[PDB]
Amino acid sequence: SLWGGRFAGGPSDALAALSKSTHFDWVLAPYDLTASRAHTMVLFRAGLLTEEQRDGLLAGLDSLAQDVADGSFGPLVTDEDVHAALERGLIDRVGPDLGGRLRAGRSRNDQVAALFRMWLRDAVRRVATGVLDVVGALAEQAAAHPSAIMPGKTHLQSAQPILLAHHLLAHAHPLLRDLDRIVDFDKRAAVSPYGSGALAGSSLGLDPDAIAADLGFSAAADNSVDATAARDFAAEAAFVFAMIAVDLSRLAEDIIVWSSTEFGYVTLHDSWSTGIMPQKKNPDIAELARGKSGRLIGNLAGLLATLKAQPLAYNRDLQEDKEPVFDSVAQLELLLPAMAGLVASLTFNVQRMAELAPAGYTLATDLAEWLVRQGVPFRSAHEAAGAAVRAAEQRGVGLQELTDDELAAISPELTPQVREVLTIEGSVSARDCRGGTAPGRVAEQLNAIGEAAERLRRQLVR
Amino acid sequence: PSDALAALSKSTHFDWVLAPYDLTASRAHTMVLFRAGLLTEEQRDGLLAGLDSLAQDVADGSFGPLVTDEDVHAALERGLIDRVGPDLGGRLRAGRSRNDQVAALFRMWLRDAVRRVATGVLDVVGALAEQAAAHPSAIMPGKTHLQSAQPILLAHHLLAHAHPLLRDLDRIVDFDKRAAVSPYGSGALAGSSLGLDPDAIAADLGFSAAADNSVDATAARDFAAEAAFVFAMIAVDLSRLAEDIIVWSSTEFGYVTLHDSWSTGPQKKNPDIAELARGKSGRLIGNLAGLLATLKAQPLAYNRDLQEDKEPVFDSVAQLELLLPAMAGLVASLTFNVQRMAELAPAGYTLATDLAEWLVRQGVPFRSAHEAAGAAVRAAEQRGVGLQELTDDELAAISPELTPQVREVLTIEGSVSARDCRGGTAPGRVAEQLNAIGEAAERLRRQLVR
Amino acid sequence: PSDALAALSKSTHFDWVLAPYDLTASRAHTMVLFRAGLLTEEQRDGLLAGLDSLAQDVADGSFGPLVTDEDVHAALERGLIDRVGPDLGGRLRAGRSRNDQVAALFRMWLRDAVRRVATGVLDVVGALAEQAAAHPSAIMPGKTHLQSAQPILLAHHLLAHAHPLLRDLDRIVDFDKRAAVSPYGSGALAGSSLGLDPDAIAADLGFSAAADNSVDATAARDFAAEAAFVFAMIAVDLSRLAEDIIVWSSTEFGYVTLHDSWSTGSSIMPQKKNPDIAELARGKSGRLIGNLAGLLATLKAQPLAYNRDLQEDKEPVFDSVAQLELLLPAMAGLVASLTFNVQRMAELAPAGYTLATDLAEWLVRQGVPFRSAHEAAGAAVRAAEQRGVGLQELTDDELAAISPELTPQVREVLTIEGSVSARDCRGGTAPGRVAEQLNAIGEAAERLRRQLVR
Amino acid sequence: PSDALAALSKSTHFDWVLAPYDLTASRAHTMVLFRAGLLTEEQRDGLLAGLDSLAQDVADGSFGPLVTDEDVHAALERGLIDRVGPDLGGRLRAGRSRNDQVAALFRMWLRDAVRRVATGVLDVVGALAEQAAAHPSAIMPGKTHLQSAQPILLAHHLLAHAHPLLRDLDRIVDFDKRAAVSPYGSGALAGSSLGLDPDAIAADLGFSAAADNSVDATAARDFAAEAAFVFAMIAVDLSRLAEDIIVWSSTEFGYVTLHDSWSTGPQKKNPDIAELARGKSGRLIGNLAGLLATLKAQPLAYNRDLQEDKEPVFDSVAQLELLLPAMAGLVASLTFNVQRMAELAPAGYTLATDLAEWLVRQGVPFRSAHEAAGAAVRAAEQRGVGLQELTDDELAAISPELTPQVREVLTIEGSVSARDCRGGTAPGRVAEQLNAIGEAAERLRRQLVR
Repeated sequence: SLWGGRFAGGPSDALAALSKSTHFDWVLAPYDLTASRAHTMVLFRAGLLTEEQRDGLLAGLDSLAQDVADGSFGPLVTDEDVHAALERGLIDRVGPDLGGRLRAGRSRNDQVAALFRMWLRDAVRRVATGVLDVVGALAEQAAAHPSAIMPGKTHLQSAQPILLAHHLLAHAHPLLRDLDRIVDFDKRAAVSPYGSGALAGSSLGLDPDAIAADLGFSAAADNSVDATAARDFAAEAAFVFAMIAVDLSRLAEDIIVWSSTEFGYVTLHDSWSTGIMPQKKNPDIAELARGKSGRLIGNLAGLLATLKAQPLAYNRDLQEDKEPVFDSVAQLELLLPAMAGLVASLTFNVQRMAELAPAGYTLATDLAEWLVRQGVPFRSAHEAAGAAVRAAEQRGVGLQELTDDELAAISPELTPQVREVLTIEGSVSARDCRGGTAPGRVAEQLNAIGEAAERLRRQLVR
Repeated sequence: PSDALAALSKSTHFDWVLAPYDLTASRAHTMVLFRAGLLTEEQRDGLLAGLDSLAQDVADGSFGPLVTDEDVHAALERGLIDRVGPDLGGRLRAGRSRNDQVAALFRMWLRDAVRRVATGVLDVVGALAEQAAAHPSAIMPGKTHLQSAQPILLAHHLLAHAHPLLRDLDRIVDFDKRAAVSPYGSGALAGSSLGLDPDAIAADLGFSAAADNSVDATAARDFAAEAAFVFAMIAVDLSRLAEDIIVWSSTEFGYVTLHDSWSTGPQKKNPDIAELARGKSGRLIGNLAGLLATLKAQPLAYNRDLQEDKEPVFDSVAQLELLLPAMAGLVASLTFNVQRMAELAPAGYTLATDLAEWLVRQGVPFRSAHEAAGAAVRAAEQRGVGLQELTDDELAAISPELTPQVREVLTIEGSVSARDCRGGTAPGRVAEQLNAIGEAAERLRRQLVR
Repeated sequence: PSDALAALSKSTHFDWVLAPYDLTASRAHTMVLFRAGLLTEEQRDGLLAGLDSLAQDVADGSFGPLVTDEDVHAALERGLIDRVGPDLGGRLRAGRSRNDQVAALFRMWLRDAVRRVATGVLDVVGALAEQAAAHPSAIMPGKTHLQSAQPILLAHHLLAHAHPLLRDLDRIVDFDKRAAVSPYGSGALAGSSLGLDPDAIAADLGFSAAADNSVDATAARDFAAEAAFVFAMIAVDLSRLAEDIIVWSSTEFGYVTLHDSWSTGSSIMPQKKNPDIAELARGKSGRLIGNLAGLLATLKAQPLAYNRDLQEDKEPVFDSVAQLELLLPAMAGLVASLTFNVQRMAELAPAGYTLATDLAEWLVRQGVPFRSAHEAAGAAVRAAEQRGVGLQELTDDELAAISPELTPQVREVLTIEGSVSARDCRGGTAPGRVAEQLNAIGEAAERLRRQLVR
Repeated sequence: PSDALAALSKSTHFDWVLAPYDLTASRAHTMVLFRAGLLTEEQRDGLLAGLDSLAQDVADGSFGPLVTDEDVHAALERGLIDRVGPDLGGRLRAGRSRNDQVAALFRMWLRDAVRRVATGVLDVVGALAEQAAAHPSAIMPGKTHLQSAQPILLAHHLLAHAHPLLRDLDRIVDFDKRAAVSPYGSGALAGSSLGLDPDAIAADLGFSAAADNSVDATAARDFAAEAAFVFAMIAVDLSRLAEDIIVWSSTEFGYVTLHDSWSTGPQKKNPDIAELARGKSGRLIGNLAGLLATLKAQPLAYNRDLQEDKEPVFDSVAQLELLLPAMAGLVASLTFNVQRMAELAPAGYTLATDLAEWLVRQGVPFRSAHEAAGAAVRAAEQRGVGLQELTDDELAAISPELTPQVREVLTIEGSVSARDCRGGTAPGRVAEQLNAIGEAAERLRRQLVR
């Protein structure tokens, strides 16, 4: 027998080898046992098992579950999958006779779909926990360094000075939206296929709504062919995982560049890096995060390509649904606490960041801006700024060092009050609308992040 | 600027589609400047006048991008100057930024675009629901592995293609909540130093909220990746429908006859539209894989790579805007050969399963239920009849529990009726299912409108 | 090292496959040191015997990674030091660098891997050729758009799946040429400062040449992306063959019967067969396209030189190979054991008056203008439908009534056998051509395995 | 044909680039018909002159597609008939077939396109070589993990981006041999029954050989996939160079200064070309992934899904045609800040490695060589000096093996000079490597021609 399908003789060596999934699907075991208990209650509530038969199966399953859990029951070298292994194990405990009675009204197709969903619902919550740990590490670094100012980058060129905290937090928001995506995903994942049978619906008079409720689902499927055939929930999980990986790679890239000798923004901790003197530390975790995001994009693209153009209903190609998702989850289970530890382990050189923030006359922008809100038109504000730069460049000073003689000599509009934005402190203070980098704003942002995170966590718990 | 740099950075051949939104953004900004007290009641009106002149000329086709123009914004500023002069039109340049503009404009576009895609998806759902409703009684082989398992209602099968599409609309609805956050007021990356109100501006421009972090608002493109994901998902779902139609339409199956206006071509008809749907779904997977690859490992904040956000998303939308009405029309146009499907539904003794499951229901242990069923096939093979054509004694000779009452499931009508739990193929369940699709579709439509 | 860092960087669960290659690189590095005069004859022989001992225990699986080993290389260093002491073992570390070693081992591994894949491909091609040779004269409908077009030889359809596979073998040959460049001697980035000879080392290790640039040699992975690509291409070609088989094996088509040992049947009907292998092929082609796309995404935008990201080059390529090593013999056995229902196929070949085309082509060949020829073919079809008859059963009086040009000579193409025989240019389905084609495939295959051997 | 079908099948907005090849095929076919004795000399020459005139009108823009033209082939049938009339026009339809012709045009177009890309690739390699030849002495930090490792010649780093591009050129050469097989004469699927010579036609059209199987020739698109891969591989190689340039030009590295004509812009210059290169490599990866997804699981022979082969490859080519001259120019325009690079090259006591390695060369066991270098660093860090400034006494204190001769590797120049095996950064090896790049590039160029 192979996947409950039958042979006059037996499968060829090469087919037996191709069919095997026990080296990755064993993590489905506990869910499979759960489903079996529920199917026992189904056959009972359908008057298909006596009280002792039901008790006989339930004790069989408990024993089996204990043995699976302690690692003393495993697959033989001949089981194609966890389902065949578990059937064999139950029959060992309860006899061909009683074990066989459980097989009645069972189909592999709705079973496999349901178990994958149950496992996914736990997996996205483990991933959610890792995401929250990274948001947490970012938010605690932001709270620990609420006044450091660094050059804000666009195209890796210095633009406006920003709070380091504001930059850190900018990495948390995509992570919060990924949690929001996990919440939205869970509602679609929470639909049970049990009762769908092979494709056409169960002919035992079972109740798909009750079984759903038994297993943690929020509802039962509306269409048995769809329930057994479709894998868009796996595709959606794969997308959310790739998205998380991509968001981590963006942070990973910052840390990598921040860590270079030339930037010197951060010093890596010895426990969270590898590796000329002790001054040479490699951001290996950040580099792995970068590389693994590629892999998770690949899992997603492969999964979609596997789903494409498949006719209804169940096909054996759908055996390929699990490994890419399992891989994505496993990588993120490794990556998320490594990245959270990395972020938390970081030491920032704020003197280095403060000396770079105003380089190449970036505050000229703040000058021009200041002038615009006096009432100077854009062209004149920007001519005056260019001039003040030229002046400071020829005099070899910073824009702030310019005397009032010179300020007035560039434009009568340039009151000495402009100096309040000609320092990095002052520049950053001016940016005080919602989302801006001013201290008052970033403090409220960090707070809103704590709330959204607790709100998202509570939405997942249900 | 070198010719090569200029050639590489021209975007007008795809971004012109953003022109209506830029004008709307320009109107809002005129208001921002006025409320900031940087425009007189008079200046404001001149600018608002000029933007309507530019708008009408844009919707006319009379104002167009010049080969000289780098992008849509350049063209429109030039076009504004040529309606209010360098003095006034230049006053608008005050307190504005490319980085937040571009993110905002794309989100506004996408929010219109997912609604057009939503409309097309609803068309395909209605087409499938209509064909299901028009075929209350047609029964077909239910396939796994392209092999006949249980008989199903054609309606049940068609509806199985409507449900993924409804989940896609549900995805669009969830996507729209994240898309509806405005970056306007973020400036280049650090936040505006005017005293504007991003909240007011968000409401003006049609968003539900303003962004919480100016760096994030200008650097992130995950809304674009999520859009690309939904489009790729819709296309993958259409490709499964496309594959069914292609196979059904083959000479050997003959389940459907294609309409001459919806095929090409003796009585040889090609399912061209379904073929294109299959092929295009790969292209949409590609757009998505490419876009995530583009976003990967970019440092903050804005980088010019993020300009590569627009084209794969534009392409996916444009493809679906063609594919959805064509698929909807292909589905509505099919003629199902109901007699052909009905004669195939019980072939290869598929009803042996229904016999085995009837026995299980009677109390018979699973292993002997199957032996009986296999034995029943054997008896019928020898005789060359079908299962229901077995005499009572023959039946009893296979098992005592095999009473004459088993015949209620040995026709395809009987088989299909026995599957009457939620989601099953029984006419009564399928009628409720069909009805619930309509209600689900109206609920999702109403959510997008709001 | 934190627990999270160590879990993240552990590769021994996949990289163990490089162990025998690492051992080979150690024997070669031993020689390098001896040739530079950094080892005595006795030390050299103690290291070589230490490595032989370790090769034995690796080969019998008695030596294995510890939970504590970062990767295969660390494990092998530990194992050697266990067998020759810290004293001697330490001497081998001299002049050693991880960056060039890792690139070299992966390339050595790939060169063996593509050769196992090529063998797998040659078996599928052999299974297709054997089936073609076994049915030299069976005719089937030719499909475009899953619609019956011109009749073709079954053999011509089967061989059509052999050609992309021969192109994939040709690509393995091209790939091998670029893969056979040794990075050994490039050090961490900048080149070795020992006086070692990279070209000597290359040859010890079975390479054809040594890298021209130390930074490129350590940092580049376009050789792994090319392998991944060739693997995806093979899987895509298999998937097209798989799709044919899936459709052919349906009830409605009934072109093939699946062999009992190569497909699952129904619980009740062991002989009502699902084409599981073909479906898994189709499904696995997605996975291999994803391996490729991911790997290229991994390589994208990496600054030079080496970065830890490049460690991610291995697993997608290992996965692709592993999948094909399972799939290729599955597919070969599946194709070799198919039963073709040649009678069903020949009854369907002239379905829907497909032979009307051959009639139109015949007229155009006599000088009849295109549009006239088709008007004539459509008339022959209507006459034939109206009279419940096949085109060839229209009498001379009826043919001549459609057109004076339609002489009884036209009947040479109103038979499927005659339709097939008229398509006799190179690449056509005529039996003479197909027989030559079948000969050339065998010679092309022999040519390609000779090329791999070198 | 319905509106939705018409809009979906319409290919003229991207297939127009195939017109010159379609006309070439039409000339070839006029000759086939002539050799089959279905054209008189005068009919042949009327068509050839018709085709020449149409070709000229196509080249100058005076003949274009109408909204009504399904595809390029239909637009050209229209235009031919306008020029030579319906009657001579219609003789050309005889014996021709869409499926073998579309595969042929695409191949012909690809083989020209890979040559244009190759020319772009040679330009970047040329720009890299020229910058390397212009810097025979500049030394920089060699990076791993973006951390300073061994000093390397700047030329050695620059040439490291040339080698992947030569391998891509080599991939193009290999690709071209497979692309160079003609499918013309395969008919729709089964072979032509016209008694034509496919080898003669192949020569006419510019191919090296004719297909061996009509079904494969008309169905298979692995040549498109292979081209897509080479293009994505070039884009990926460009993105690594782009990434280097983006990092080098940040204020913090200061390794290069950008040229005003090759960047956008206080005195802040953005490396836009480099950023666009990086973002477009994602797009090209996506084109490849999508195309392979389109090809996956397609039954033989021709299916309309295969029309989707073209746009991903056209896009890939178009993008590389803009990017390559822009990257070549960008590289040629850089100013390298050699003093900044030289000052960073020894930083963090990276020469400790060279010290240790020198000790190993002497005979010192690896672990001792290392503890010695660790000691030397400690000594110099306390004193605030470079390794080179440690006196003969303090060197002998650390180790008797550590004689004054060691100072030959404690300058960056000395460090770099010791790396003198093939492929190493020693000035004499790099000069040989540069010369070999010229030879390889010319050898490859020649393989591509004719």
